[PDB]
Amino acid sequence: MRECISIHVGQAGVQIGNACWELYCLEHGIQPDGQMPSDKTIGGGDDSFNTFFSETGAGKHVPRAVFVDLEPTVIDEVRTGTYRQLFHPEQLITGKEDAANNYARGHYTIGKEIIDLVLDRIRKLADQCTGLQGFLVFHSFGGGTGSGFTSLLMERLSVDYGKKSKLEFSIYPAPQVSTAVVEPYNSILTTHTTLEHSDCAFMVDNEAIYDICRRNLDIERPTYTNLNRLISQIVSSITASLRFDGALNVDLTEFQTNLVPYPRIHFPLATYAPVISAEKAYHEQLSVAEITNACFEPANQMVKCDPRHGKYMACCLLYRGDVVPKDVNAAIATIKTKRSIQFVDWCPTGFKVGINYQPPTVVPGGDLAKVQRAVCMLSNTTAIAEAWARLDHKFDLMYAKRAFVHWYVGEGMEEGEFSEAREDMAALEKDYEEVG
Amino acid sequence: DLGKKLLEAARAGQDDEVRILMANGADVNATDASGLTPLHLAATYGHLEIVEVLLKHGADVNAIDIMGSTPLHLAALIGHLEIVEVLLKHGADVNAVDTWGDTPLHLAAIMGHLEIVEVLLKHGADVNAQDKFGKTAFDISIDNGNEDLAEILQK
Amino acid sequence: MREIVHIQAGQCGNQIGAKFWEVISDEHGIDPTGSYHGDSDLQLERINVYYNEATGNKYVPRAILVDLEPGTMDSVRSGPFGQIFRPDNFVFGQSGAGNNWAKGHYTEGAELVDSVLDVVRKESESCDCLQGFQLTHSLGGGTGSGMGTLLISKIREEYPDRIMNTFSVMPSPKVSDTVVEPYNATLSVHQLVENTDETYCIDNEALYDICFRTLKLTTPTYGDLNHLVSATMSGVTTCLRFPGQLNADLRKLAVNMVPFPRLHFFMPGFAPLTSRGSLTVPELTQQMFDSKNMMAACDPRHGRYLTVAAIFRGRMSMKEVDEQMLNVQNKNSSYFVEWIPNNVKTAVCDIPPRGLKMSATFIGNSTAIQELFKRISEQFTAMFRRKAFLHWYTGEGMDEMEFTEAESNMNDLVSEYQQYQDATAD
Ligand SMILES: Nc1nc2c(ncn2[C@@H]2O[C@H](COP(=O)(O)OP(=O)(O)OP(=O)(O)O)[C@@H](O)[C@H]2O)c(=O)[nH]1
Ligand SMILES: Nc1nc2c(ncn2[C@@H]2O[C@H](COP(=O)(O)OP(=O)(O)OP(=O)(O)O)[C@@H](O)[C@H]2O)c(=O)[nH]1
Ligand SMILES: COc1ccc(/N=N/c2cc(OC)c(OC)c(OC)c2)cc1O
Ligand SMILES: [Ca+2]
Ligand SMILES: [Mg+2]
Ligand SMILES: [Mg+2]
Repeated sequence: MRECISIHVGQAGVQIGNACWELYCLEHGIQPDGQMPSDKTIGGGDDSFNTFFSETGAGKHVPRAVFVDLEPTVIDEVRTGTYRQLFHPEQLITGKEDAANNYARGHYTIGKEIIDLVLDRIRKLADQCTGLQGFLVFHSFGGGTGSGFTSLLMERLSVDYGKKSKLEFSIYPAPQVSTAVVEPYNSILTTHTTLEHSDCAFMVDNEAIYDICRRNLDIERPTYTNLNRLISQIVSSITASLRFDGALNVDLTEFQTNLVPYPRIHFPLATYAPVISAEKAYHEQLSVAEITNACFEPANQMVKCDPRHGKYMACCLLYRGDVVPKDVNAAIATIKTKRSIQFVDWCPTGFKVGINYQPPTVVPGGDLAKVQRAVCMLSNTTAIAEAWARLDHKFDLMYAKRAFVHWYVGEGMEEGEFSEAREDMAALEKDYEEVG
Repeated sequence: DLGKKLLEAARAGQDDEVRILMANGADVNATDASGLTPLHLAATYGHLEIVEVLLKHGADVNAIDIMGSTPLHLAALIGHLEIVEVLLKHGADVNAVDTWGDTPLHLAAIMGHLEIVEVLLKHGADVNAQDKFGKTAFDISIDNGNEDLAEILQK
Repeated sequence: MREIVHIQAGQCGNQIGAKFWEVISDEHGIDPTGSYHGDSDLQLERINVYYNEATGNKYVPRAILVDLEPGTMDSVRSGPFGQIFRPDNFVFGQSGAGNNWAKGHYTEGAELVDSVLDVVRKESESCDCLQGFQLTHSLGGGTGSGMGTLLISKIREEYPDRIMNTFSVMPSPKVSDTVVEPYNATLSVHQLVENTDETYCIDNEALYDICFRTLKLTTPTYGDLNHLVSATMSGVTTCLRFPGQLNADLRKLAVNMVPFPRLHFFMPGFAPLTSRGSLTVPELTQQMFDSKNMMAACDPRHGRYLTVAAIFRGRMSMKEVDEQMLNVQNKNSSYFVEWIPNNVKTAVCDIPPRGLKMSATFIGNSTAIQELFKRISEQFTAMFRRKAFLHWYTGEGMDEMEFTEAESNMNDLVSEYQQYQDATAD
């Protein structure tokens, strides 16, 4: 058992973190006060759930997690919510004034007032670990805290924890539910400065999640609560291998080995199926072949892009529930007889398979129906460069006029940092083109 | 030099002092360094009684300063309706043009003195007079979206 | 980002300022004595933004009242909410400014500026996390214009990291036919371009035009004009005062609305327009973007919107608002710049204002505001070319070059708006 520390930064990282830890508690049988009646060893242990939960001498199971925000409103909802007793009170850190949707404020001026405290609190959690493997960092691209503070934090973690892995869950902006006009700027600045410090990053496109809520769940105008419950389902599917027994992606290093062929193209695409509305409680149960075919349909992706336009470098299928391995083998065999699934010539055309035989858990109050089998596909495809081009174009339209740039320069940032960031993105776009 | 003291009295509105200076030979048509006369000053500062007194004692109602401003241009700019009427009754040139191509009509239109605009039009002000930029008083009303002024100019 | 320190200077500043406090106190359930008589819990959630909590659960406005004319304090005191203001917060001189910007900025006003700053310090030091400041004032007089700009500059030196926001009333000969008002407004605009983060441009020309042509009032009074001002000030401060799905503050408004530092002059709008003592979502979205509903006498169809923020108030389908707002941006596509993606932001607030079930407030940063600046510039130049009344200013220690510098800066501002109105994405 090797521990993982989760770090939740800014409103999006915090709200998604709350929804994830609620789901993890229901999956492991942990009550909101921290008690776990199925844990026979009190005061400690080396079980797979111990990667995410420490234990006190009183039998309390505490998340290995830190919540950080530059203003207190969002974290105050965690301090007074259903799971208020679950977290270490010193694990919830708040400033007084936020970054005002400005990367430079989060990174250079306001963020510097709290960075040392956050590192000292992370150190206290790291000291309790027998074999810390690394960090899971949750944040938006668009917020000033989510972009700027996360970059500053990732730079410091690389100095103090050199050999540890760092994985991100990043929220990519969408016009339908965005906060600020400058989100494309923040997104490009944080991508540039974090690239060399992150080993693997799972982007969640708010527009993709918004469309799934509208289409599959019949939600007319989805809110952050609806988006976060679906996102937490997907995040749980991705982290399940770290928290339960299994033979695939069993540690952070394995995510890099399986999904990241080269350090800069470290952005896997996640696809999830099936998403069925809770109002359809008596739905027909979809077979392994149906849910597996559903992973190759663009409508089910976590990022809007078209994998038919790109080439695959890796593909992992993570099943949960009533799934017979020979049915997976037959379903995959049928997928290989489809011309719209091309791998790069330098990678073996194989699919890696992991099966957890417990079906997914539904959260009371959620929008999802219970299902007997579900799948999360993680793939590294060159088609994700389409997401980068869309963001790069919105950056170029404003930057060509230097619109809003004065707000960043006025907060201790040089104007040349914008050009250095954009050039890094042009090279990242070329890295995908060079693979194919 | 009574002309210098007459310029000061006309600007300050000292009626008694104006009568006294005139009685002692003061030049009613004296000029300051920029060519302004006692009449220009009384019309700029709104001293109606001084304007009438000077006009009955040989003041040139159409005197121009170094910028071509007449007392009528200044009265129309500042908005002294009663002085505009007295100047017109005494022979002021309603269509006098200054160094900027402006007529009294242009200045009253710019400053929004609508009652003065009506008086000028009734006395034959030229609606086709263009300033050095080609603008008539109607062009000014259109370019600034002054519907009230534009209606008056069409009447 | 919580507390705001409000300052009101001069006659216009204090009259519109008193009306602001009366309107928002009624919305927040605050009576003229300072007690909370409301029913909704949403009224006290962000009350701290404008009010200080005091003994016996008494809510006192974080307001400073300034004027060189002592008679203004009495008119304020004689008002309904005149006793709610803190007696220590009234700073009043002996002689007014007589519409002389130089008296407000360099002589009478400069003697009284340290006294006001003492009160600002006392109010600021009692704030847990001060956002910034809001000033109400006219630009045509001498105190709100000359002294107001001096106060903005001195506050700026002491609190350079806080936001400075003004509600500045632009002069018009339709309401006040005083020929020195273009001088005072031009000298003030020169200061506002450099020293404020955001300015709401409230134009007496548009206020008069709305009363006369739309409300059919033949002889509009200050009370009729100020009714439009208070509805606008209530509308644009909605999200600072009520929770909503956004945690708005003055700095987030500035970062998202101001793409170029000098272009921080907003054109506010309001729908429906009503007179004193006297609707669907598609109609509200329509009226909101109409020239007749703008508080600045500019046709937005003569320029381009760089950024827009809209606030809808009342009970309505949030999906319908998204649909109508999407529709207006498609059919009026040539009136928005193409190089600032997603430049229109909407917010919905459950609590509507007094006497209305539905209301919409518009905050535009449009290149068409150059029409307001050109109107004042043409009047300034007509007076300035003849040097009319210049001695009234130079006699108070003002150099003649200060006028030339203000005129040049305003014409440069107009050229800057024209530059972005003609810019294309390609
Ligand atoms: N999916 C999801 N997106 C969110 C959530 N909260 C905010 N966002 C998105 O995150 C972006 C805004 O960043 P935030 O996380 O709110 O900002 P922040 O990190 O707190 O930064 P500042 O408030 O600027 O200091 C926008 O693109 C929002 O749509 C959430 O709970 N879920
Ligand atoms: N909308 C509106 N405009 C007003 C009001 N009071 C004055 N004004 C305008 O404000 C300008 C004059 O400014 P005032 O506020 O009267 O002057 P002040 O700031 O007190 O300055 P001094 O009297 O010169 O010391 C003119 O353009 C008036 O039309 C009011 O209550 N509402
Ligand atoms: C063009 O993009 C944007 C522009 C403005 C944005 N929001 N700004 C606010 C701030 C407010 O506080 C005063 C509001 O109260 C009046 C407010 O009411 C709706 C909005 C956010 C943006 O993404
Ligand atoms: Ca145990
Ligand atoms: Mg935030
Ligand atoms: Mg006054």
